[PDB]
Amino acid sequence: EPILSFSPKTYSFRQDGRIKEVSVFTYHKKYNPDKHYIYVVRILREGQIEPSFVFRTFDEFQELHNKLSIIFPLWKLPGFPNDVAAKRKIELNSYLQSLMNASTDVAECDLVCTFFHPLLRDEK
Repeated sequence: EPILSFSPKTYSFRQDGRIKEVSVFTYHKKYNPDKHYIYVVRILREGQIEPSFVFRTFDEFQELHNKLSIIFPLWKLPGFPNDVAAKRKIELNSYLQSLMNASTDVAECDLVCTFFHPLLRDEK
C-alpha cells in the first residue's frame, strides 16, 4: 500500500532490471534548499557493465525501511541504523548489502525497485 513520497510511479524489477551490485559510492554536500548530505548509490544491473548512480538522502533511506516494515515482519528486514557523520555511508552500505541478501519477496519487491529508479535529480 505505501508509495515512496519521492517517487511518482511504482516500478517493478520486471521493467527496470535486476540488481547485480549496489553500494553507497560516496556522499555529497548540498546547499539547497538547506545544507545537507546526500548519498550517491552505485547500481549495476544484470547484463550491464557500466554502473549508474542515484542520489538519496538518509531520510529517503529511512522512509523505505519504514514503508517496508509496514509490509514485512521486522525479522525479514535488515537492521536500520539510527560531516564526520559519514559513518552513515558505511552503515547505509551495510544496509543495502543485507537487503540484497534478504528473502526474494523482500529484495525484489516493488518498493525496493522503486527506491532505485532514476528520479528527477538522477538525470546527471
